[PDB]
Amino acid sequence: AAADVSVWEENWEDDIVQDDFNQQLRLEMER
Amino acid sequence: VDDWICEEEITGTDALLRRMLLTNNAKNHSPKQLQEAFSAVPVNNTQVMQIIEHLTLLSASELIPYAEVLTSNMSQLLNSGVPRRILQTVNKLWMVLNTVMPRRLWVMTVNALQPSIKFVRQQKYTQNDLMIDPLIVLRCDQRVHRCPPLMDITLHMLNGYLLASKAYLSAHLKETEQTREELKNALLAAQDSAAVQILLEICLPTEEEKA
Amino acid sequence: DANSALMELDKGLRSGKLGEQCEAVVRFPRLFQKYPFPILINSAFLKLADVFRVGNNFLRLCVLKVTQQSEKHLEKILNVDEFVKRIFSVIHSNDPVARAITLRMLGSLASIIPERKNAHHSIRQSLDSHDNVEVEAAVFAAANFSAQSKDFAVGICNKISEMIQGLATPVDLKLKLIPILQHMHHDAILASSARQLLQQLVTSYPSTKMVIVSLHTFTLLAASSLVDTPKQIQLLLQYLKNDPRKAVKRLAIQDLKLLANKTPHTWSRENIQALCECALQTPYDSLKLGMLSVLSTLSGTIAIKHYFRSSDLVKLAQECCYHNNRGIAAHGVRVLTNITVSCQEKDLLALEQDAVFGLESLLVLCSQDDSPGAQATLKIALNCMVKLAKGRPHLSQSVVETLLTQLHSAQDAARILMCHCLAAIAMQLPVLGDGMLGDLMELYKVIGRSATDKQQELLVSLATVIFVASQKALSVESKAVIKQQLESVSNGWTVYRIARQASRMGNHDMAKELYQSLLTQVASEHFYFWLNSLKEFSHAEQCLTGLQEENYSSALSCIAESLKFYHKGIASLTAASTPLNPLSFQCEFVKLRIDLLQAFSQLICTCNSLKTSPPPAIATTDLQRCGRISNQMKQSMEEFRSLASRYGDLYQASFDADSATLRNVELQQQSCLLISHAIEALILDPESASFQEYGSTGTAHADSEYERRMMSVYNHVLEEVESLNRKYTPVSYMHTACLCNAIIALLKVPLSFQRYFFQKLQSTSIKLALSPPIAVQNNQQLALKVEGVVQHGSKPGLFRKIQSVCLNVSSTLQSNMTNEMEQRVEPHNDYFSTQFLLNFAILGTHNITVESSVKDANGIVWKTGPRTTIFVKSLEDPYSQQIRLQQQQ
Repeated sequence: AAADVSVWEENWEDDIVQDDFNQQLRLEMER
Repeated sequence: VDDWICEEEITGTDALLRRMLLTNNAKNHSPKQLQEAFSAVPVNNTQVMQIIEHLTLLSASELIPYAEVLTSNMSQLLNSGVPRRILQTVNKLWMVLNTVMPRRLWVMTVNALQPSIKFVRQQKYTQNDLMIDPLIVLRCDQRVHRCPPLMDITLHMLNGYLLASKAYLSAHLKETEQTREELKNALLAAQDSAAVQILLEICLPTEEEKA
Repeated sequence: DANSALMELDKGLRSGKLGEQCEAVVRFPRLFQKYPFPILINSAFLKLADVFRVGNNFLRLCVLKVTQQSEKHLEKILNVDEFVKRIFSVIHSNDPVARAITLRMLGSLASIIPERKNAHHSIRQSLDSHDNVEVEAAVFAAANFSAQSKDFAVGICNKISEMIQGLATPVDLKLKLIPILQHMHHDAILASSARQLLQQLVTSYPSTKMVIVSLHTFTLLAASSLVDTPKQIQLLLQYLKNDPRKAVKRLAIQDLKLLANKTPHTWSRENIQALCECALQTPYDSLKLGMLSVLSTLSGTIAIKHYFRSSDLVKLAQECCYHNNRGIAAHGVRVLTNITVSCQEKDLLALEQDAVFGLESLLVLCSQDDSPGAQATLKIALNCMVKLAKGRPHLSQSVVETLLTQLHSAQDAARILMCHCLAAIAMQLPVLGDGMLGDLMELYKVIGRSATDKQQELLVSLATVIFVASQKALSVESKAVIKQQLESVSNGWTVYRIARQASRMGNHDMAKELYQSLLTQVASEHFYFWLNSLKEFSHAEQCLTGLQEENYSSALSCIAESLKFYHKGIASLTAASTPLNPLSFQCEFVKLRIDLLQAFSQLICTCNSLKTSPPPAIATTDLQRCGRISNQMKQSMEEFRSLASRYGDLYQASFDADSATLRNVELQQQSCLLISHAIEALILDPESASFQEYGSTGTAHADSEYERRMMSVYNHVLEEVESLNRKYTPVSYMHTACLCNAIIALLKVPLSFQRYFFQKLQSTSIKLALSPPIAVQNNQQLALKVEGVVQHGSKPGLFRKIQSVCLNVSSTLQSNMTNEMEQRVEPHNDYFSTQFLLNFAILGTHNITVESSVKDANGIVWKTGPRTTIFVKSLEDPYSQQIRLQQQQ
């Protein structure tokens, strides 16, 4: 019994959706 | 399919009752507590119910640790004066455990429903023994023949073990191959007919019931 | 191919071994996901139903599982009669398990066969069966059919009532039977009879399970019928107040929360008063938390306006916002914030500071814990602070000060959340950005020295608030950020996200530096080209930051440099485009940025073209007397109008873009239209300048600093044009001065790269399979059917939902638009189909094109789907050819 709300509604850091391009870029450039 | 179709939705009452009764986070009802309730010499069926009724809200996955408790201690339920509510709830929990781990449950249930006269010879049947001889399940305590919940348990196990014995016999023939198929078919037919005849004899009244 | 795979399964279902058949049957739903079109679905469901008819009970259960999984695709079966009849034949089996599986299948298929009388009779006959599995399946099927068809509901309500009230029914079956009554909403009298029955049940079966199921069913019935909803709320409040069982109270809370979510407008003042009194006088904290959840749901709706002094609601909210329980405190402070921002009534401004201090105390409470419940309450509090800052801007300074003071004494997760809150507040109200820069920069310095694992998110959050809070550029803060990155951060992803934020807020020098740093870290060459293109775009936007207000020569040189770097960047970006990552929006966006900059350069040149004198022959006799400059201004006006049209085309090809990106595209289009209108009204048609620039919005509520700058530039340019309307002849240097100054003003505000430029989230498409180098007779005109399915990626309707699909068909010969026709069709289960009729009277070769368009819920048309084309070879039939030849000869 709970609900989720976002503090900032145009925050680009939310991982609600993960797209392929940013996925390989992250996996390719994160250390 | 009877073990699978019982997991199908009906009207969602179980989900609602689970959501509105199990969220009190009073998880004190451990299997150990149920064991102590079952082991009380002045046994209190009311206290026993206050635990197992709470277990009907539990999912099958979270009902696993209680299986040895409500299987091993359910030879006591054959004693006179045991309420039909307790037996019905034990049958319900048995079905919910049969959904998730039927094989181990059946073995423990057969080993639990032994007649227990010369119980120093606690004949601990394994899966292999029951798959070889499915009629072991019918060599239970005589009181199971007039206990409709535990009889329902026994009938579920009997059907399952007859099917398991069909599979085991085919596997054993294939293994020992390197006719025999007719021998296997005759053996399975004799086994099923023997099971039917034993059940029909169970349906007969006893001389005591005749009196 | 679809049929090849369907045959691959079909040999599986024909094997006769149960394992292979079950394997194929459970392999079916993936096929429907691969090929959602009705031909495959129809054939698949027919063969599945045949297997159901002849198969054993486990195969039937597998088919039932598949049918339950694929309730979307069963509207596409089309051949409903044969499918259902070969399914229905198993209800006559003497096996009650087979009958139960058949009943469950019929319940699963209820949407495509309501009012099917044989199925209704089967349900009614199996309801009073003596096999419990059959009775349960009949109850499930009865629920489904009562949900679907009204006649079954009215025909079954009496029987369900007599089974529930019947003393021979066990309590468990009574529990299973009560939720059937929630589907008795089809008629007012039926709903009233069901209400009476449920009241009889709650009074006559007051067990915890029975009353819970009955009250939930009554609540759902009231929600569906929405006429008994007020007295249902009154009944639920009565049970909440009176019934001592915690479970019954908890159910009443859940049902009231459901009703508050569904029909907040129906709540009376008395209902909210009763709920508040119940929350006030209850001793248990879990129940109090539940009722406050209901009240916080209500306060966010119009029910708060209907509720309206210091009432029980405000007294409760003030008492609860200082509770020991964090959840109760969060709900109370949410109620207070909702009252403060929704009600501007001046009788309750004393709780404005109560709300502020409650939010601050909740920050202090939630910052140190770093626990998921505490994180949830912290998110609630920060959302409330953002809402309060928007609603009551005079409180923004205190909110920002509380957040800044709490930043130095909070854990990392809490720090990230308050950084998000500060970013929101500073995006909406950028005046507060200057006051928060010192604290944020200090915390950025101290975090970067020991940034190990979780501080990477903290680093990007801090850099985001630094860029957002900075109205102007950065000189020393920029040096600090670059030093903090280079000193320790080998994490390229952190640097990339911070550069993304920098380019979002227009800090393009910082973005250029970071993207330059990120090269040599990637492994793939297309990502290298993408980062290089980003670096070049950042450099290009940095090039035109040095624009003087009146120096047009410097402006021309700066635009030339920016265009050089933009061309390098677009070459790199094209090199970065790959299949299944085409970067189409990025390519079109930066191409339209390259244009409107070389268009700006041409307009700067035409500013200076006035210094090349007109001919004397034309000078001896009104706009032609200007000379070359008049035709050049006409060409510039047409070019800017075409650019605005292309920006609109990019807008309506961006159905999957977030709102901010669309607003950015709108701003670019409006800048194009502004330059075009200025040219027209100053040079080409000053007499037809239309009405004055009366801004309907006035003080528009901008969502970003870029928006504010763009609208301020637009307003200033329109004011300049209006004051210069007919004051000079079109040979004027003042018209060129105003135009060139408009160029300077538009370019001096740095470009913002929005979310869709980097992240694609929605990703909706159209398959658009259409029935077919195809020969068509001259007399017989083509019958073309187009079927399509709208596709999705993860969350379908993240920003907008498809309401209808517009299918434009056109025919071009000799592959010119000879068969225009449109059909707006509503896709039901993400699937639409329609027939088209295509005339081919003119012999030859025809290129048929079909372009799908999407009309969203609001009504805006989006050009999303593919413009797939097929070629038609239309030839005269042998009969007509021979007859005409014989007649002519």
